[PDB]
Amino acid sequence: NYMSNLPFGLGYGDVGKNHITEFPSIPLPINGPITNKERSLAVKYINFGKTVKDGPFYTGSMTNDGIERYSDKYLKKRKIGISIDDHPYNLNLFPNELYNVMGI
Amino acid sequence: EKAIPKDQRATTPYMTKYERARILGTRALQISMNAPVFVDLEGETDPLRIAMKELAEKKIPLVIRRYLPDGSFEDWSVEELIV
Amino acid sequence: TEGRSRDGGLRLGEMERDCVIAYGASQLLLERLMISSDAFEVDVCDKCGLMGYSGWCTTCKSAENIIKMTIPYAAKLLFQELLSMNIAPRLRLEDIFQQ
Amino acid sequence: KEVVVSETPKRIKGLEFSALSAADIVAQSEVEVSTRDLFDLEKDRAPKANGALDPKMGVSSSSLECATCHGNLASCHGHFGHLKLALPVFHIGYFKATIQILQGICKNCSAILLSETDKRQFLHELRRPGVDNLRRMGILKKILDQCKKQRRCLHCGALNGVVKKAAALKIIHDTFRWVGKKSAPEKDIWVGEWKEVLAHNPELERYVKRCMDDLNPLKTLNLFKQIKSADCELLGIDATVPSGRPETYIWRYLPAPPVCIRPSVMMQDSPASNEDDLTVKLTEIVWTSSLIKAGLDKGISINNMMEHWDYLQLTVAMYINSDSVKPIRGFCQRLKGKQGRFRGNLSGKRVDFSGRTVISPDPNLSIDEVAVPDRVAKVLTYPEKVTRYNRHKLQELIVNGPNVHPGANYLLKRNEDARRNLRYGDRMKLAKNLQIGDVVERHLEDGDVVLFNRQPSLHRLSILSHYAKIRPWRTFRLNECVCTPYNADFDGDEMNLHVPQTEEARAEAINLMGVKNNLLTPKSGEPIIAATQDFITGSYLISHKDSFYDRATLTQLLSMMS
Amino acid sequence: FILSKIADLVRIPPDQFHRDTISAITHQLNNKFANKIIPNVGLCITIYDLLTVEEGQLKPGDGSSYINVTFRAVVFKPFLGEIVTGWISKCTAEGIKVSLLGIFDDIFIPQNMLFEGCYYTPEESAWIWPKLYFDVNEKIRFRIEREVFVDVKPKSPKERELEERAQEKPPAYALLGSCQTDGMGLVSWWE
Amino acid sequence: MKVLEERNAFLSDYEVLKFLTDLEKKHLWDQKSLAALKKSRSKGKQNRPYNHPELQGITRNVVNYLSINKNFINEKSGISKMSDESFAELMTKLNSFKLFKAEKLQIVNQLPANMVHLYSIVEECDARFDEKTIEEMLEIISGYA
Amino acid sequence: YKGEVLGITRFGLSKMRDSVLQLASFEKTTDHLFDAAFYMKKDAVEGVSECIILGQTMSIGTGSFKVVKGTNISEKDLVPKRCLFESLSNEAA
Amino acid sequence: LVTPEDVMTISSLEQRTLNPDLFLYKELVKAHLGERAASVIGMLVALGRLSVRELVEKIDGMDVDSVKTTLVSLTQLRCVKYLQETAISGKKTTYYYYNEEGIHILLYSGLIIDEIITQMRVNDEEEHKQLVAEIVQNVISLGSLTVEDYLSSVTSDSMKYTISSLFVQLCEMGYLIQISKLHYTPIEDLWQFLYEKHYKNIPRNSPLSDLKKRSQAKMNAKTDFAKIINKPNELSQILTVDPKTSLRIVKPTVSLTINLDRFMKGRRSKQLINLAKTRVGSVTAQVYKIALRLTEQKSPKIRDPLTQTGLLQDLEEAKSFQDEAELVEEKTPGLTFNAIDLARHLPAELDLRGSLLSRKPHSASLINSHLKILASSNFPFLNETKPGVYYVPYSKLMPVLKSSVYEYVIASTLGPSAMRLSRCIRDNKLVSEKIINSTALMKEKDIRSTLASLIRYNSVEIQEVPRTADRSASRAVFLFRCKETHSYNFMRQNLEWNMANLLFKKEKLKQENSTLLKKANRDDVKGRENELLLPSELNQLKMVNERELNVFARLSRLLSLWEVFQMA
Ligand SMILES: [Mg+2]
Ligand SMILES: [Zn+2]
Ligand SMILES: [Zn+2]
Ligand SMILES: [Zn+2]
Repeated sequence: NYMSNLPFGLGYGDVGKNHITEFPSIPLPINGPITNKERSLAVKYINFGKTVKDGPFYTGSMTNDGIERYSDKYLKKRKIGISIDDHPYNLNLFPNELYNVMGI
Repeated sequence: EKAIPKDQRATTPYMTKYERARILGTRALQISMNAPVFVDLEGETDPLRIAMKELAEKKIPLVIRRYLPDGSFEDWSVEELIV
Repeated sequence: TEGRSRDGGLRLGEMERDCVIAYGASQLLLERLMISSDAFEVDVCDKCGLMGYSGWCTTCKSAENIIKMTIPYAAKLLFQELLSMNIAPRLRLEDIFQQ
Repeated sequence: KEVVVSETPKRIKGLEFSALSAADIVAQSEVEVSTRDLFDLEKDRAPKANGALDPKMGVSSSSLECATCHGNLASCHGHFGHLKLALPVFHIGYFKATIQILQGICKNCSAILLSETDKRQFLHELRRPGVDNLRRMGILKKILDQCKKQRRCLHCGALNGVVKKAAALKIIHDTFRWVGKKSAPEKDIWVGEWKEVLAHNPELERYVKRCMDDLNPLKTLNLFKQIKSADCELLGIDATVPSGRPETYIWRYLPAPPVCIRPSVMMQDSPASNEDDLTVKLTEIVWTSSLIKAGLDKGISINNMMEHWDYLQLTVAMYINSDSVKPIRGFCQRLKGKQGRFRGNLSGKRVDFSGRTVISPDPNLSIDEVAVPDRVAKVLTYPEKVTRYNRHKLQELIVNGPNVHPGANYLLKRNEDARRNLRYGDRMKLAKNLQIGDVVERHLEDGDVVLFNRQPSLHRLSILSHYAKIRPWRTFRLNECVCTPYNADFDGDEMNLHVPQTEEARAEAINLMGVKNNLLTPKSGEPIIAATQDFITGSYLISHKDSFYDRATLTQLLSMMS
Repeated sequence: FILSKIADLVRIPPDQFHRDTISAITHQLNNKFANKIIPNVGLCITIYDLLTVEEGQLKPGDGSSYINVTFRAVVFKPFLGEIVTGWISKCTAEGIKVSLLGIFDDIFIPQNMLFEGCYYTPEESAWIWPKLYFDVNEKIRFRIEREVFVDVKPKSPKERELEERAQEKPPAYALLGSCQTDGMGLVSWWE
Repeated sequence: MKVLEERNAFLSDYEVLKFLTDLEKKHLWDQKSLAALKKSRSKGKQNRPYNHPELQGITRNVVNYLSINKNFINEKSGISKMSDESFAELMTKLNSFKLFKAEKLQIVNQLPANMVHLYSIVEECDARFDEKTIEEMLEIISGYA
Repeated sequence: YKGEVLGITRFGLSKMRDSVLQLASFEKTTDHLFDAAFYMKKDAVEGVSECIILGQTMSIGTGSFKVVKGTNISEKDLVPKRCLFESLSNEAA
Repeated sequence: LVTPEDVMTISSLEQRTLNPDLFLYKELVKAHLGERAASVIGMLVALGRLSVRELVEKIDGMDVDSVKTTLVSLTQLRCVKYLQETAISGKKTTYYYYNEEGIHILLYSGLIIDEIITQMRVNDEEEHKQLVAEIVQNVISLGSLTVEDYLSSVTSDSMKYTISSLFVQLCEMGYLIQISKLHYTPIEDLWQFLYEKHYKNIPRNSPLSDLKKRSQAKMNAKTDFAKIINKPNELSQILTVDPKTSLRIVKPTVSLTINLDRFMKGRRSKQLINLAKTRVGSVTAQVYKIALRLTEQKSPKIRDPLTQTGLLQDLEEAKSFQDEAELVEEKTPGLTFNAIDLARHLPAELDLRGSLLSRKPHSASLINSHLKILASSNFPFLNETKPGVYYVPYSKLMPVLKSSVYEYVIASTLGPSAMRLSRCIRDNKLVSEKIINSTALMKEKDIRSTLASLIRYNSVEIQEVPRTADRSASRAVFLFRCKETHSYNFMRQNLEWNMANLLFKKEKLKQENSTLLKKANRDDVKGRENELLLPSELNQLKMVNERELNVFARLSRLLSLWEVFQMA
């Protein structure tokens, strides 16, 4: 009846609960104590990527009121973003389809 | 999506049997939903019979939209479709 | 149900369906085969074409994309049986209107 | 508050078929079923948590609560549950899919058996705007046969051969099918290995035969999880969306169906409720999964474990489709058959508001009329909505009530959700209080549109639309002129009468299927509703050249004629 | 008060085929936007007029006329430099619950952007100033700076059932004020 | 449903007043709504099966807020009596005054008779001008006062 | 009409239809369903069999056209009206 | 019991179905560049070859200008490969691959700058270290940096003079290689362009037949591919020119791109030296630290000279590629060195005096003795063709190094009986249910429990033994196998998926701390984080910053695990 099938080494208490661990657990040893070198590596990681995002290499972007407040008149501009076409590049590394976007 | 203007219309100027059946069904459903009628009932209470009388007096206020296979369409008012 | 003893209905089979199709009666097809046999008001998520309950996607857990429509309970049952196997028949929905 | 809520009518445009990834199966599932048991003696046979019939997946009766939607049998849509299987198993429905997929790649480095610049011409051809099912199958067959021919993979050349199944439901691959009189470092490795085996066995000399590259479900799943998305399109599995990964096509999670999918009958044989085949099968599958899960933590005999693991691949086979040696009704047994799912319930089903009785002749009935018994007209109804045009008539019908024929059985008020049985409730008050949006389910009346059908329904004129005429006897009477399209002969013949319930269906019926509109067969255009035997004989006898009538006889004949 | 053009599909029942279609469409648009708040667009008072009224189309089962309509509607949308005369109705020690005459009253004004010296007390004292203050249910004046549209609502049916058994962001459109400039807060501080 | 564009043409706060007044006079009169009618429409759902809930309240709240006197100080309802020609004779001052701003809707319905009020309605007002062009605007927007 | 003589058999019906539900309702339901799920087919709902199975209106006969109701709306009552403040604020620049 | 709603939100079950090659790369591009470029690179992974129109009709973004911008940003990041395929019967259009190794410059950025700081012979000076760090950070952020831009950018001419000085060193070392067409086209398409020309070059009616004409065509194609690949991989033609009365200069017009191959040679040397530091004591492990450093600069290719990825390896007479690889390894004389060559490069700190005990001052005898013990060591670190002059072999070191690293990873993963069983399954080819007992003598219960815990991965291969014609594993006992290739495969998916999980966790914490991180990374706020900040908000920023330092530390520790399994 599918219930008499049991190996001799196996028990009856262990079966029937099932479920299993929500996430399999084996504590990895690559989480060891920090060093000064590793902290500085985290720091330089932080400066990098932030460097490219503060640069013009984002291409990810997808109070916008039609009336201009007198405060917004003669107010400091946010930032003149350096355009993708503005940055000088080498033509020979880039395709012909990609030439029309750069300011030649 | 582009309506063929009324001045030129390729499809037949005759109401088909399917168009007549669907117009009668739609108008009868509208009447059964207490829509005003434009004919003399003379005691008629059946929405289908009232719709048939409306079609006879050519007074059903619906237009048939015949879509062509190319995605376009042209409109034919029930009155201007002849039986 | 299936029998005169259990007050069963008459089966409109494949041949009768074919006759009604040959007549060109779409609304009668709908009325006999859904409205008067099994008309279930299911909840369908527009994002993933999966059936929900109580206007709740219970797969996207948002209820924003849940819309309401009537399908045969046979269709509901077949979709749920397909989901029992590893077949996901996702429904893709468009507006009747907007031309 | 009171933020705007928008509803827009919608229709099903198409169906995207795929497989549910393990993420999707848990995402849809509202409970995990882990316990092999459905009821305990300690809870007095009550469905409790995590069992096969756990309430969270639905309820098997109208007097129960789901705890997921808190709905009875009439309101719960059924909710799914998921199972976690240790050591996954093959998919029976996708077995040939797995066979062809393992053909396309190499089992050594998990790289496709195709050249990175050869079949890309056919790939770009696949983006032809006009591609049919024939083109899809042909191009996929060409790709499959090309990678079947390709023995050596460009990442690791290990001579992929045949990917046939077991002589069972095991997969065996021939690593050295196309080797002969040739020497390789792989050949030296294999020869040395099997010399180390033949050096410690008095009997394995015969049994070294066969013993080729076996492909178990776990090995294939671990191989499937090594495939990059780059060559998914060649395998015909679009990996744009999640669950397009081939590894989701190996049985890892079991989506235990909702209770409504597999109902449990009440008071069957024993006072105890009777479960069904699918629930029993999933209980057994859960039991074996728990056993195999236990065997991981104790280290049971693997050969004994191989017995239980193989039974999993056998028990889920009949669970999906009982094809291996047999009354076990699987999921594909539900869908396949004359009384299955598609041909029995999807296009073709049983309908409400229909009747069937013996048919009798009636010449005084118009050819476009059918005589309906008053007894079946008092139960078959039409849902007439109250308008400004018929309110008085429907009030009279409500006053008549359900027991005299020009009456009504039910009233559905405009602002209510349940119809009022007209057996009780002082129908005079309801008739007085009729509104202009109420629905009165009134008896079938003279002139109602009914469908009328004889089996077998050979041609479309096997069903025609007639006007009802309510008569005192118990038969469906019809004019004998319209017997020919029905092929009926008043000798115990029974015909089915359908009452269309909506206005649009009623108008369609009487305008497209009406007897008067269908006097000609559509196969040739020749008339098919015309004189039958006695009508022909009487006409011939009247028009016979020896027939002379005086004025009195002639006028009586004309009066009988009209 | 600013207009805004919205495109929508209205359903005219066969009951309302007799009344002129302009009034029928406007009536349906009102019953859909009578006092409703449009998500992340503002609060709707009524419909101004109608612009594009397409021919009404019928689905094969309803019989009602479904009309694609574009319309201009009046939406109450202060942006940055708006002055209003609100009527406070509730006072709590987290920023006074300024209110209107039943239009929409869930807007809050924090104290930090309000006058610096104004502080709340557990003993229910009105205000403390270094020289004038005000009581509740009286004129006020403030500004509008930023708009946060609460457009999140992930509610599970079982959680709703528990809530109903037991029985928060009530609005999807709110306002914030300030009295950084002298004179704001009351209209009769002098003269 | 989809909103075509959020920011349409502005409203002068007399145009909305006459719009709501026209609403009330065309239908949903408040004096007649106080009156009772035992028969009603007799159709079943109100007069000519129609009713105006949740719209009468919103068209009355705004008109009441406008009909309360403008809070230039602690007689008129304040918006009732300006005619189309009354606002159409004010061009010579309204459009000759230069503000470089669409903040006109603020002074046409609120805050006359105080210098700080315009100081808030237009920001940085005194630095932009603080010599003599600060009182005739007051006198004229209080011309209706 | 496909360029070759295709019979009316199970193999012939797999001509250009791609309608997995229609094919299942004809014959060989489970193999076609599993093939569609594995290949991730995206068949539309256009067949009368699929329309019936899904409870949709078929596009044949009375469903081969649309019924439309003329709104009878003139063009003089659709232009924007009672608007001068925007023109004032425009000329004010 | 865990709720299905509870899992897949804290359990990360939906991430477990993600393919690591798509998942990690998409996450890296999403974190660094943007969401649109991430979608582009993810779709390029999902479909290897596609045009711009394929992006237009397969992604939500359909605009032509916007996809142009995002694709040119991706190409400038050296993350995309292109090729212009010509259809002679009509208009031709270019396709687009994706650069697998180009995104490592993004990933290895911190490691790349760590080694640019650590490696240099002159690093004590604080200013020089900081400027070289800045220059490498700029070159990796910009892709191809040009001295034409940089020299005009710098304000001080003497500062400009050091800039041109560092570059010649950076190009000799190999950290800066002249970017060209070779860094944007697929290997197999290069091979097909070189393979078709030599098939069209043959005049008709030759006495030879197809077999030998194809032989000569593939031979000539291999030769010309080797030439065209060996010209720019190592070269100094940019820096060769020297103007009158001036220092040596590089070409300023050309673009300088930071390379990766020699950096990974340095990382591999670092991992081998770390192995030695673990393997042998610091007296001669400190010696070995530089022994590879004098051969790492011109060390040969690590996995494939790109003549193995662009073409099918071989069918009959397959050993040719391995034979020629080891042949070149033995032929190259520069890689071979003598003890006299290593005496000039040893630092003053090392003494090499008490390092040897012959029986139970930079002396060329003793370094030669370390070199003999290295070559005589069980692991083949060095080979001795002629007395005294040895060389580093890779024809046999790679399989054993891969075995050791994978096996000790499995050991760190499982229990001691499990590593013992794996060791037996490895050394003993084709073990069985009784051969395990004969070769183990351990407790069968725990042996089999660990065996079951080890079947889950691709660690040991199972077999079916049919006693009858029909194959049933239950009827008769079954044997085991090795199949190490699947094991080396597994260490790619699991580790890549784990790295992708770390990147996902970091980006998700960023997503839920966006406003705090924005108020953090502001110029006037920077260096002043303890004043203009609320108490609780400051504490929150502090703890989340420690959390991301922790995630970066774990990321860095994991980054010493996958480059080894990325070899051949
Ligand atoms: Mg008979
Ligand atoms: Zn969904
Ligand atoms: Zn439920
Ligand atoms: Zn391979």
